[PDB]
Amino acid sequence: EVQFLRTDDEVVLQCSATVLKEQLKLCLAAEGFGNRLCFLEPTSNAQNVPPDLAICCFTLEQSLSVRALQEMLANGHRTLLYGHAILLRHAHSRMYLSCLTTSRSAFDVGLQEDATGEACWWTMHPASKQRSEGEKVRVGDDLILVSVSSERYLHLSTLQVDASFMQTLWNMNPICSCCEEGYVTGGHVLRLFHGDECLTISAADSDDQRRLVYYEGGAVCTHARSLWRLEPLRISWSGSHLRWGQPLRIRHVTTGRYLALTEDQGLVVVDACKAHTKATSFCFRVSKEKLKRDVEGMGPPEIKYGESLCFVQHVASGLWLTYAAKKKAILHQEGHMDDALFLTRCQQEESQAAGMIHSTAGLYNQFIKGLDSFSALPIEAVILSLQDLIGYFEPPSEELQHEEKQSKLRSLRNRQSLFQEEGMLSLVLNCIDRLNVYTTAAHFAAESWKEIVNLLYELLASLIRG
Repeated sequence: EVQFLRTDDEVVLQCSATVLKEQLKLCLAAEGFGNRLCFLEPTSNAQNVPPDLAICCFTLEQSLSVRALQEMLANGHRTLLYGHAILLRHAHSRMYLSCLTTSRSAFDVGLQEDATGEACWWTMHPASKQRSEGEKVRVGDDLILVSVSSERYLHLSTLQVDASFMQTLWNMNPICSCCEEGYVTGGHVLRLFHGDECLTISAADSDDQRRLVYYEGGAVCTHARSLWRLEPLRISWSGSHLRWGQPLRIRHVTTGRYLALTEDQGLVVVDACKAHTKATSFCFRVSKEKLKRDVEGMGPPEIKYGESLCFVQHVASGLWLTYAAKKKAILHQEGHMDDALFLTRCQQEESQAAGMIHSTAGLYNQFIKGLDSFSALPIEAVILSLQDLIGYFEPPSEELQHEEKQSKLRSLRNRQSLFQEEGMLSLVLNCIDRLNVYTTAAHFAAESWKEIVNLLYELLASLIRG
């Protein structure tokens, strides 16, 4: 059986390289908020360390002919045909893949806010005499991608990506496609509920050190700390319908860590580097009674948001996710009778906010550590991140209509809360305090220190403004 790519499918763009004499598959990645520049994410070492592949997801928003493109610029899911121009939306940041007027050392390739220009479109061509112009792009076909804007091939420099004149063969791998409505698929951000209670880790700056998992009720069910993203041990078709007993990792979104059984502490959350399969592989079980070769495609729908009750089991151990009797989660031999959980899907707005908090927090801890050493600096990214977060929290125009503004106001106040609860006020203050140890702009040595500090404060007010 063979599958074609249709518009509205989700895909990773994958290339290969022999590194240390060993072949390594890497996927096209980017951040969006904080950084627009594309980079490469290795997926070869997935069994030992999970790739951050939310950053690697691209939605095939459009596929047009040269004639259809030229016409649309002046002014039902389609199948991808060779010689077509495509529009790729970064699933994470909602930004489009495009080749940029800048160059760093051939152009640079990254993301742009709108799909307005010709920069964000790419025509796909056969990498072989095996395929013709106008023929359906098959899943697994080695292909070439030229930029409509620069007439240049997307390629891996040698590791990073650029719009060079030297070609590289790419693989478009399906993440997902049209799915059965209401069913859980991989890549989804969700909450795991127990009856008001949901599965969660502690709040920012806790003695917990954010390593332990709990069952908690109340406000948590509306906070980012209770969000988890489900990840299968697949690279291709990881966004297929989840199946009972199918092994998957459970990633905490804001923290980035992975739910794991550990030899020393039992059930904890664990850093990506330490998330080997045996430790971090879980599944959903219909029951606790004692006990399938994977398909290609969306597969059978088995788990339904809200209606399905699932017992969580650590695969390697067969232990049951359960509570101790806010109560602490543990993995246990027998578990409890009421261990069954149900899954509730997180909505886009609340979800990307949690994704932003994750990357922002990582970027700023990067900023913190370097200054600790002197007791590089990601300045371009930091001031970009800052300026982006400020636009994010920018109050709606006073000139906008009142009825819609009140709703837009609730959105802002919600975003702020999500950020505040994850200790972002503290984070920003932690940076402000670090920089103000230095007593001057020229005392620094450094050029944009005045702006980097200046912007941190501007965000602070934006995080507080009612």
